[PDB]
Amino acid sequence: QDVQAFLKENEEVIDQKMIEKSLNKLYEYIEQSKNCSYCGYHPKLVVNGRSIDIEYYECKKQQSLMKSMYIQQDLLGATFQQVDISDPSRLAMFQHVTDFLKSYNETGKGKGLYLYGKFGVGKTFMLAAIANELAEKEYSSMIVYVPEFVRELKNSQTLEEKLNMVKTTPVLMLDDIGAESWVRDEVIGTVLQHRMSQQLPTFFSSNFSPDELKHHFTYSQEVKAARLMERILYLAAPIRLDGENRR
Amino acid sequence: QDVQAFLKENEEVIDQKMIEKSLNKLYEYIEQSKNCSYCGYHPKLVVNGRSIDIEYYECKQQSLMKSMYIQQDLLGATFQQVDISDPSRLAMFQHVTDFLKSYNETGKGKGLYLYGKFGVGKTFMLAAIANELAEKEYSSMIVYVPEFVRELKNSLQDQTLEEKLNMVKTTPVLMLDDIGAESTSWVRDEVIGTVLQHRMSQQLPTFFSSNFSPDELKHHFTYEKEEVKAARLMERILYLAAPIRLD
Repeated sequence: QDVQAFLKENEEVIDQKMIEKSLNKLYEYIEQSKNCSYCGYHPKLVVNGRSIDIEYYECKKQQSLMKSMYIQQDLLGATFQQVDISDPSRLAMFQHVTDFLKSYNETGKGKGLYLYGKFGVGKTFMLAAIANELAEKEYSSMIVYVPEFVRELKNSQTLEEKLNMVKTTPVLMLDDIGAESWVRDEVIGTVLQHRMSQQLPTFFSSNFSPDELKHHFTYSQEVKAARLMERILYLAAPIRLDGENRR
Repeated sequence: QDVQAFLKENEEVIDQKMIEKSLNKLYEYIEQSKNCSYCGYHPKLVVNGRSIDIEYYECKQQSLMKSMYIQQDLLGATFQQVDISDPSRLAMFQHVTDFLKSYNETGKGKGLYLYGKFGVGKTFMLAAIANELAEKEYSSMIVYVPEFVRELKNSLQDQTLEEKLNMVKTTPVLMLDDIGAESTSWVRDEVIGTVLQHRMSQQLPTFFSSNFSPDELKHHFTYEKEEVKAARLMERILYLAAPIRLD
């Protein structure tokens, strides 16, 4: 059953033979089992090339499908109600969460979201609006601070067991990207290339308008400079967030 | 000169070791002003346990201003009280006005670095940003650094001062003090690791001014797998402040 869902998701990529090749994976995927326990990840299918693989994504009863490390969870006061349909921001921000809340779990083809604009508006009050009421639709989601992970993999013995769980689970919400030769392309720039044959969404939040984010990764003299920013313009839907000073 | 006399007087009892250990102190002692321009204090040597220290012997905003771990007799300096024939005091003049401007609620900008000798007064210069961010309804707090280790190791019976720093971390223009030969090593991955995250969980500007330099403040706290733990949490101090140059 899981295979069916994933297939429709990646049916453009997967072939009949791919199904029979990744049979073991898709069959192991099903088995009903909703997940693990504790005492931390869940298996998801992710087609690599011509083969379908199985990657693990990391796992008063709502915020439990909504855990977080490196940031906080007191901030999770950022929900659907008091935050109103206000600007080109929220004239289209809750919709591209709720039109999607009717097509949740892994079946049909998919995207994420992107968050930008200018000062005072929001990038951390709208990634907490595709979250807690998603602890109502059998599939959990994520809230993690991307920039809070960019100061410990320079200074960090098995660290090749950590990055195969925080990228191939049902949801990705890669936070703020726009400040300060970049490992960003191994740390944050290779959080996309398995979300192709495994079909996995990429929501983002940021600092610059849709003609500006392809120029924050290294300077010299490009043929290679915007690899990610094409893959970070497809698996999502970006909108104009600009309202009152709610920061 | 008195020290010389006493040293040789009791050199059979004192020895040399302690002398070589406290070399830095005794050398700094003789190198500085033995007198004072009030003739307000003078330096004198004191034996504290196994180490010899240097003690000094004497020769719109007031109910708004309530700075913790420090007095109100310390916050009473402006910038029009500050002289410019030295090559240090004007740097501050040019610095903060450009930061009266790039921040219109949420800015995530730069900082300032007053580090080196002992005479300038790096809390009277800071008791000026603290001085006139209070004509407004806001702030620029001043709290000492060793006091986060003076009343914060006896009382770890849960909470106590894990819950009075909770609101001293919701003021924007918060300034950090004497990190270096003033603060032992339990604190950095429980306080000054968790000091610069929750403000940067939405991104802001923070400050650091003590006495021990940048390419040295990363090293004064391994009291390698010790220098590197002094190269992650501090990769948010040199990542969030720009140096001032005591020429």
